[PDB]
Amino acid sequence: RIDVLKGEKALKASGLVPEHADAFKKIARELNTYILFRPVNKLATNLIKSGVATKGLNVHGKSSDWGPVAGYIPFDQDLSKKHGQQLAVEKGNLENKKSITEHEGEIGKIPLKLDHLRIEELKENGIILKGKKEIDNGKKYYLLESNNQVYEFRISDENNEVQYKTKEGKITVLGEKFNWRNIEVMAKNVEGVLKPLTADYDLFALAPSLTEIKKQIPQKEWDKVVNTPNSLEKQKGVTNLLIKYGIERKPDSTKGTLSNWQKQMLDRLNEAVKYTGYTGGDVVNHGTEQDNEEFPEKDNEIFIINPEGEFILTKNWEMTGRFIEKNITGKDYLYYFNRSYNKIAPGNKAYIEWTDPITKAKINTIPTSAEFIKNLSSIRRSSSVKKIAGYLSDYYNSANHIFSQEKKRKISIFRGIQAYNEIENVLKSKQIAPEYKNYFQYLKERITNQVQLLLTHQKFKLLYKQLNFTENETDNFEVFQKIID
Amino acid sequence: TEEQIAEFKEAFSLFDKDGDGTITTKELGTVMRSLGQNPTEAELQDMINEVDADGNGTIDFPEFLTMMARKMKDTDSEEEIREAFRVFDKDGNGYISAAELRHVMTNLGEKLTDEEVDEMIREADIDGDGQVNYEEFVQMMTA
Ligand SMILES: [Ca+2]
Ligand SMILES: [Ca+2]
Repeated sequence: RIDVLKGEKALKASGLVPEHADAFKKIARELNTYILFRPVNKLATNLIKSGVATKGLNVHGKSSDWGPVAGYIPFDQDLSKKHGQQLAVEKGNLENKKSITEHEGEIGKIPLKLDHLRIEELKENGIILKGKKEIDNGKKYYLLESNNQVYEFRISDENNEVQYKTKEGKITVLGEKFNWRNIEVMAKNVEGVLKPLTADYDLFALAPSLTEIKKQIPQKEWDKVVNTPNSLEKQKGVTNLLIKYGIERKPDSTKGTLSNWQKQMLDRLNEAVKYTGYTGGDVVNHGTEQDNEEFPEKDNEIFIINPEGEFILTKNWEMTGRFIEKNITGKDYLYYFNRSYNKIAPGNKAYIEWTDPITKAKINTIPTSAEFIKNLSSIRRSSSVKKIAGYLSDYYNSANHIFSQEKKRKISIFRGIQAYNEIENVLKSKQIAPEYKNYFQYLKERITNQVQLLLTHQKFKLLYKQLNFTENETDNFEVFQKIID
Repeated sequence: TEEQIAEFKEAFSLFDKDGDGTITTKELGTVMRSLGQNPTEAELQDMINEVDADGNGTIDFPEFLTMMARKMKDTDSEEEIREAFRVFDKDGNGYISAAELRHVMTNLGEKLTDEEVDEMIREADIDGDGQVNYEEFVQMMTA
């Protein structure tokens, strides 16, 4: 058992519009695929529902979660949820700045207008309170209070335009000060007019059942494979079909990197909400978070919709990983996790961890020749036997599929000790690179486990005595054969 | 990537009895293989003739680097392969077992017999552990 929210409570924490999530229950069930979302600004929900246009990848400024501009994407990112974080505000502002120019005509900015209703939705949420009146240069304004201490807001009586100014004695994160001025929000073009943007729905992941992916493969490309005499070329050809129609992803103009089944899922999803009434257009605008490799975010709570149409919400990352382990990557569904995980993402230097089964095994499996070299490459940052890089290429020789398992284990337990020998006398030389020395004491450890593993499969230090390293050929391999007996 | 190049240039120092990083086409195949590639004798020839029309047969880094600077275009799919392995490995032990292979198969429409299954495992298996680790899955998919 694992502590996760369900139904109503979970939907509540998700941020999605209720009607919308229901429409999503449908698609989950139909396509038998798990739909996982990323947190949605809770102050964005009513805006989304009222049909405010959401935002694409062409807009990276964050949305606000406080003040009169809650829910929208403020031009001035110090009014956003990243308020106070000088470095973030800056990348935010640079992002908006770019959006306004690198897409001139498509994305712009306009004054915030809080209608009579939003003011009250905000009054409810206890975000802002409509204050006392005030007049300036012949115009009527009503203050808007907030527990914010850097800024002060007021709204216009005529056009309902909200403005803001810094407070006496206070300084912006960017160390500024100014007097009265409209609050601008990121807008998009829609039939020649500028319409305000709000958060969108970001898919964290999508996990479709293998069967569901099959329907993506052409019933002819498959038969051709399935119908191959040689199995060794059968598997590969099947795996390549899986890669091609389910795994592989490609960069798209505005939907970022996604596969084709994802593009359809995307379309389906937007269709679903359009049918309920959402008139803002698309509510999902791009691929999933598992393909966001440069700047990978990491949320505490993911909102899940399983093929049953049941709402789940993980409480924390570790939990998110267990839910995916026990109901997805473990129950016949297609899943791939972000390639940046377990590494230092290049963009934001993020270091998000995830459970990788290939690594847990690494300890007992000896390395391929490339891994050996590639590990001398990257190892060659903090800074002449090629026999080992050959032996390792020998251990994993495809021309083994013509021998019996017994034969296989034999020759491999040998080819191993072989490289375990070369590595041995290399460490017997000079400790050239103090820590290069570790990589080998390590390989040696791996080589040891692998071998001592292949032996127990049939019948280490022990047998590592009655063997040759002298001169050379099919003389050592000889004494060996007998030792096993 | 700096490593992309770092790796190639890394292997170059393992088999040159020249010292000037100018190996022959005799070892060109020796390098391309110890570096995870299995070229055919025909390919090692038609290539080392166009680019290396020098008339010496000695290949250095700039030459070798530029050659590899082509192959690693579509083959780099390693990523998808590694992701594929993980799809099969339903229990996350790091190895692909026959049972698991059965699942991926029976779900993709190809109903298989426990006979044929254990047959596929033994095909791809290379050290006879009765299972397929990523390294093997890689050969079986590249090789
Ligand atoms: Ca397994
Ligand atoms: Ca094996």
